[PDB]
Amino acid sequence: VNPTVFFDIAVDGEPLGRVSFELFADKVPKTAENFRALSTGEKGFGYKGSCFHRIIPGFMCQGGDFTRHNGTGGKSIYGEKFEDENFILKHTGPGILSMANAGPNTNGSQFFICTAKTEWLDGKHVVFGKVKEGMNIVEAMERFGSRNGKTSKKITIADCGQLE
Repeated sequence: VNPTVFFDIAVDGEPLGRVSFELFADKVPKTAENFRALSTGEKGFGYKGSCFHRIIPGFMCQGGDFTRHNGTGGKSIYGEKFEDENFILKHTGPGILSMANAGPNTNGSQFFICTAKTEWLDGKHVVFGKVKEGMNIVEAMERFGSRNGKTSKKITIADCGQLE
């Protein structure tokens, strides 16, 4: 019953592969719904064509800034920002999907995919999904990051949507 969404990832425009995520609507429905809708584009804006602007190997891949492409933009389907829904779920390891933010109750559209356990983020970032399929594609993306997060090739969501 939890929704599944996919990203088709490209590297300098070349198709890399597909990542699919289970969104934990059963535990964080509001946060899951934002990501789901941004992935289908059904509100007239969303993730299709956007980039992963900050990738730090051994840490995470961050994306979702579909307005400014650099970590300074993005918006939710509820308004520019929405609240931290809950912190039930923890950053337990690679594959965890969690909201980026700039303070309490500042969720927009930016998110990160963990490539390591990031327990120090527990209670600060809302975990709302996990990679279901294509963690290998996330690992391939990760290799284009760097210590300071700048990517050496352009990592984009060439297509995205809902499966099932």
